[PDB]
Amino acid sequence: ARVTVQDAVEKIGNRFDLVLVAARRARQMQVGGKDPLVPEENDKTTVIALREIEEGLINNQILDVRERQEQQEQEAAEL
Amino acid sequence: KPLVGTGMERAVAVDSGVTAVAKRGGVVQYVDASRIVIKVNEDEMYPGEAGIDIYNLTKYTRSNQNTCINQMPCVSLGEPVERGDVLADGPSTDLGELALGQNMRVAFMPWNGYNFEDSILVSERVVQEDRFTTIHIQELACVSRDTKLGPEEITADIPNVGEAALSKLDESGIVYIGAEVTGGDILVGKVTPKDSSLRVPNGVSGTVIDVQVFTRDGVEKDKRA
Amino acid sequence: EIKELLKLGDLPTSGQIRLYDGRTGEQFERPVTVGYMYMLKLNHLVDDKM
Amino acid sequence: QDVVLGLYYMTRDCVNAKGEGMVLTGPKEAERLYRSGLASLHARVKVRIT
Amino acid sequence: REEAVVWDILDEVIREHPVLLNRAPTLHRLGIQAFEPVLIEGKAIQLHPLV
Amino acid sequence: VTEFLKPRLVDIEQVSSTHAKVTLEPLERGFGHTLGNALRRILLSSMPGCAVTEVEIDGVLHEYSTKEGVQEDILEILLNLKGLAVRVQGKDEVILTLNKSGIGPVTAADITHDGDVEIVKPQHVICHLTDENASISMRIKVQRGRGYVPASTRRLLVDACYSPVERIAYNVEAARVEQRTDLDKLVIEMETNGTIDPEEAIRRAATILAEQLEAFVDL
Amino acid sequence: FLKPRLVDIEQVSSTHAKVTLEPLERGFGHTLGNALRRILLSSMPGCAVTEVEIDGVLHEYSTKEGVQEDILEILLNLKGLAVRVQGKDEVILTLNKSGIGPVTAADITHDGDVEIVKPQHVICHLTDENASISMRIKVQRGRGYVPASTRIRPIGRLLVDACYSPVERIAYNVEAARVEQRTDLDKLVIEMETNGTIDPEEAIRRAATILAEQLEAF
Repeated sequence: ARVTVQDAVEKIGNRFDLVLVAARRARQMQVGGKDPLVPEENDKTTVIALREIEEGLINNQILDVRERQEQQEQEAAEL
Repeated sequence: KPLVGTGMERAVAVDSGVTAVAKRGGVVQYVDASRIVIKVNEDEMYPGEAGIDIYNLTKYTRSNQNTCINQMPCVSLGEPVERGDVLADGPSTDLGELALGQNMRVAFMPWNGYNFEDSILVSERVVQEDRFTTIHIQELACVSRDTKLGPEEITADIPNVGEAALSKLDESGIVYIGAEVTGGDILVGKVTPKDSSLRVPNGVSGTVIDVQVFTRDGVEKDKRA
Repeated sequence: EIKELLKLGDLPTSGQIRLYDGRTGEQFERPVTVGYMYMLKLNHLVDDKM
Repeated sequence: QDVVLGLYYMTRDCVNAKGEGMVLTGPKEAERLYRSGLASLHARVKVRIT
Repeated sequence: REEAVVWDILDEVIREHPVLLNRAPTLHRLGIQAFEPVLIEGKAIQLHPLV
Repeated sequence: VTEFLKPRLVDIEQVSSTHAKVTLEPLERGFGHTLGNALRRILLSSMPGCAVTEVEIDGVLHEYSTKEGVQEDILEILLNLKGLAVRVQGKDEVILTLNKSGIGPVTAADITHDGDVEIVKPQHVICHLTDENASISMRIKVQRGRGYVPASTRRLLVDACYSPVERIAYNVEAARVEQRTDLDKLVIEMETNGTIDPEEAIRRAATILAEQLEAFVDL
Repeated sequence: FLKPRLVDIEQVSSTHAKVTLEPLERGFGHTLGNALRRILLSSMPGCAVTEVEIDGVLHEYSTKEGVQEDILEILLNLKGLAVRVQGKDEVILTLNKSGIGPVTAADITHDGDVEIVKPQHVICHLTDENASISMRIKVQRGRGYVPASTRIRPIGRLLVDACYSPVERIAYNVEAARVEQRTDLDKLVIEMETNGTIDPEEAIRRAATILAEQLEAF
């Protein structure tokens, strides 16, 4: 269920940073066990990443703050 | 034959040499799918060694571009043939007339874009009538090099391969003439001292029609040879 | 001469006849050219190139 | 090379048709007319569009 | 051996994995365009006439 | 030898009502266009329905005239009456009157009820009245018949859209069953005037075509 | 609404006929003509030669002593042969012939419930006093067109492309029917051209049954 990424580019207006952030998100989602924020409909991880981009509930800022928070909580979990 | 011809097609068909042009006129005494026999007219018979003449036709043999050359008879029994006229229809000819294709009922009109730029839209009836299907004889050679670590055999047993691919093979190692081989199957079983048997290439069907075996003077035989 | 030969049969002089759509089944709203052109088949087979 | 010809033959007018001076309330009835063959594709009508 | 299950699972990998259609003379930037594939029979690469 | 893959209505996923979209699959090779053409031409050319035939406006006498008090012209009045989607019962034809006055819009709900006469979308405007003395009235004669008839084939003549379907257009695209190579997937999109339901209009047309092929069927 | 019915079967020859349908309301003639033409051309069951087993021939691309035509040409001629086996859905025939002269299709020693519709269909020409052919022709019913290279054993079975299509050309005509008192009544004239192995009335009935079954989804 994907034809173009014009809305996603309208969200993050670089057309190149979009590819990097989507690649990072899909890499997080594929090899790891991170769950998608949008329910997938039997689609490849790239378009789930792009759909997360277009609804606006993700970006580079959200991803790196979430990763920093996850790193902080996992290093604090060692006690 | 082509409908809108030129009249030079006869010259090309009789000149190219595929058509068995009658050397001496006469009467067809015996026609057959592999030979044509003429009882020549008494005017053109020699005093001695006249007899009659026999034309040996060429059956399905490989051409230089893997197409099919095939001489077939175009005359009937007891048909008076003159001098310098065709007797055997060759490849892509028709009664001594160069017939390089087929006459098809065309219509110049756009059809839903299936003939968009230069494409051609063809009915199912065209292949139902069996018009453009073409024979393609191709050869596959499996040399047996007496390389290092020992000579290699043409034996009929191949390790680590079940009898499914060896069912078509005989007890000698060669495939039977007439087998309907499919892509990937074994034609001849060659194994080097320690599996390098020749196989049909991927995605090509066919039927084995001729196997010729050449052996060194010093290597005796196998039962198939 | 071509038109005379066409008139020898019962074919139109214009060379174009009327065909109906195979699927739709209605008239094509223009006469179209129909004839027998000698159509060769080249040995640039797709399975020799795929 | 096909779409341009189709559009140009469609978006064109000549002064005759099966129905010429009739009036339509929108594109849908124009399609209904053309599919049924009650009006040629090159009519000159006054439809009501939005 | 091209089993029936392989044909079923091919339709899974080919779903939204774009490929690069490319012509031999690539004069300009539009000589390489990415399309999603649609599996069909035959041995020919069907191409959208608009491009 | 007669085992044909029966089509099944997979989904009737539709836009807002009277704009249905039926996709039945899988048809055998080539029957998709056959069924699409049969259903399309039967729906668009022969369906029992009711539409207005002619109108008798008291204030005007010629199809190109002007009646004081309306802001439209006669042509747009006839064009509005063209789409008066009205469902009529057993009576073949009835006469409708549209007595109204006063400044404001003139919708279809301001018509004499006449009992069984029912309008499915009453918000259909007819004209706009912008004068105190603007008194409008018209005698509308809705008739029952089948198909579409031009006005130039048969007191102002109005094209009568008897068949409830407005836009019918099928579509055929390739579909595959588990192993077989080439089948069809008929996609039927239609939009009716509201006097009937498209999922019922399709089966009505199917019944009409089936009744033809019952005299020489093997049952 | 009126209903049509078969009124005449203009059997102008053995192969092609002219069936008439009457009456049809305005706009139904073209619908019925198109639907019946497409169903007849695409979906008429029939019978055709499928496999040939010549006794002394290994593969299609060989030659045989005595016959004037190659084995492939004989296969094409057998492909162009029509048959009307009555009861069984799959029959194996036998053809034996000797002596100089053409091998007519009438030489097939068919049993009771097998009928050859065009006996004069020549197969091959023997050109020898002592030369014979003995083939086991195979016939089965089918539908549409199934080539030899798309189905699914010995080295003697020659696979032959099959064309299960008794009809060859279906043209319909539409004109007004001279009813007692009514206008807009079409008279369909289906000028069909079979190859002799099917009754046109049965073909029309089968097409009607298939169309009705297709509509029976709703």
